[PDB]
Amino acid sequence: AHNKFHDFADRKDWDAFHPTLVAEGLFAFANVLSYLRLFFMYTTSSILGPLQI
Amino acid sequence: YSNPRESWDMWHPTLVAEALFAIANIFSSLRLISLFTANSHLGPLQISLGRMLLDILKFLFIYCLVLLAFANGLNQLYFYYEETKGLTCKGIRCEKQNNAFSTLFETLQSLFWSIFGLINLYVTNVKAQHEFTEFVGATMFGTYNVISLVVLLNMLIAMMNNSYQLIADHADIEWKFARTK
Ligand SMILES: Cn1c(=O)n(CCCO)c(=O)c2c1nc(Oc1cccc(OC(F)(F)F)c1)n2Cc1ccc(Cl)cc1
Repeated sequence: AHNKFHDFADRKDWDAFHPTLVAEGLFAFANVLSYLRLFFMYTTSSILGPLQI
Repeated sequence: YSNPRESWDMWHPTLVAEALFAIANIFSSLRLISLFTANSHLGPLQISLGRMLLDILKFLFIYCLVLLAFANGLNQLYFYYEETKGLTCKGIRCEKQNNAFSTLFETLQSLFWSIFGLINLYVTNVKAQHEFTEFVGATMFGTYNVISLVVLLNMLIAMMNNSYQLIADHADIEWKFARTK
């Protein structure tokens, strides 16, 4: 998108399937997964380990 | 600082005194639960609830991790679509919900209230016509609702079931110890 689309306009003017919107959606999905990775840190704790297991 | 009530600032000392008195009142009127260890019919019941409150907090840590994950994901999605439009009210606590997933605080509040169903389904669509972002935001919101309303709550019910099954035998001696204290 940086190489191809650089048309100065408002955010609401864009197409529904533009690569920037898809990039931010996949970034949000990756952020949910990155923040959910922390469950596997709880196993080293003596308190939150067995419950997560 | 000794004028209509609507002209007061949001951080006026009298309003802060009012709110702190209210919170102190909801903390003061819960002390009657501590007065209930003396009664024989329900003292063991109150003691057992006091036992499994710790396991409740144990599971609420996991809930807090899930809540932070989905809240900051939804904020990272929708916060490019922040709008004001001179509206009368902003946030989830309006007649019509708007800017629910706008900032991290508002997203955490909106995902918290979704457990109790007080957030309607029209918070997931944007005023613009970006259909793909609306769909993936509604998918993330539905996934978090599925987790925190089918997986984690029913896990909490089963874990509470086993915990109260375990502490039902030791409830009598615990109540007697607390009553003697
Ligand atoms: C995660 N998720 C979701 O986010 N949305 C909202 C998307 C925007 O509305 C959905 O509609 C949605 C969804 N999973 C769905 O199937 C389930 C799978 C597994 C569990 C579940 O629930 C429970 F655990 F059993 F309770 C539901 N469906 C329903 C659906 C919709 C379209 C199609 Cl083709 C197939 C299934």
